[PDB]
Amino acid sequence: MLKAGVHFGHQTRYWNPKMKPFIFGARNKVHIINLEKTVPMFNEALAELNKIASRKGKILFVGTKRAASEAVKDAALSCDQFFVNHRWLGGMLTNWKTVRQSIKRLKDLETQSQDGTFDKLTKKEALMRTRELEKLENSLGGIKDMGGLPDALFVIDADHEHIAIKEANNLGIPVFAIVDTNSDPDGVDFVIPGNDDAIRAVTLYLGAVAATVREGRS
RNA sequence: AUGGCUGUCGUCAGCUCGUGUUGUGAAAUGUUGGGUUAAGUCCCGCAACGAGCGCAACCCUUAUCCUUUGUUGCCAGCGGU
Repeated sequence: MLKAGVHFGHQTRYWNPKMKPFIFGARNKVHIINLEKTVPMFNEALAELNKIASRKGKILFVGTKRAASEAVKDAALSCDQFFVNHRWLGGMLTNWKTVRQSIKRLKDLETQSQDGTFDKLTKKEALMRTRELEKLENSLGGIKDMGGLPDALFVIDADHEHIAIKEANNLGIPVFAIVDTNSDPDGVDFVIPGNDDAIRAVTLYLGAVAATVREGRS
């Protein structure tokens, strides 16, 4: 769907020479991504999603960037999928035997602090007991009811969330990511070259994948 | 040869483990960093996520008030002396 996008480059001072088949050097010292090679690779990753969304699987979206942080949360609860948006805990997939006891710790007191003994200890306990779920809810809020490990994983910037890509390479979770010209397209399975730090571009990329999973649910 | 008990650094703020990761490995990470605290005290950050022993609080005494009780303790207002 070659439309009026914004993704066309992300600096030419350093790049990533493994990102050589997607290069046009503009005279403003700016790399341009060849978009007519993106859309053969963009639609095939969404074609792999209907292979996976028909399995009644769990799609997990990760990307923070401080610009696409809130953009992935509303585009995941637009569907019934899962997200990590504020900060990605190191070892939330490989060490899920311990992180399971943290999302259980959250919903044990999310059960508690809505009805019962949220005010029956002190005020100074309620000064920090409201603080400790508001520490864990913006680290585990999209993942708290998943109850497993995802069978796909969507990254918005590859070298910014390389910790999440590498954990979905130890075990066979197929990660497919919006990579940039400075990112490294080797840990990603279904590489799609695009824009990682533009708002209207990341809503175009994520509005497509949030569309294709709910129409893919037959 | 030891048990039990005790000194000491020193009431010093430290000492570790599980899992995950990194490294061929001894190991490292966590526990470092930016602040803060009497304190590994707390917060923010961060391939770490958690937990344990300490730290703190819980215990006793002292500092204030109230209630109950009024003797062998007490005397403000009352009578005698």
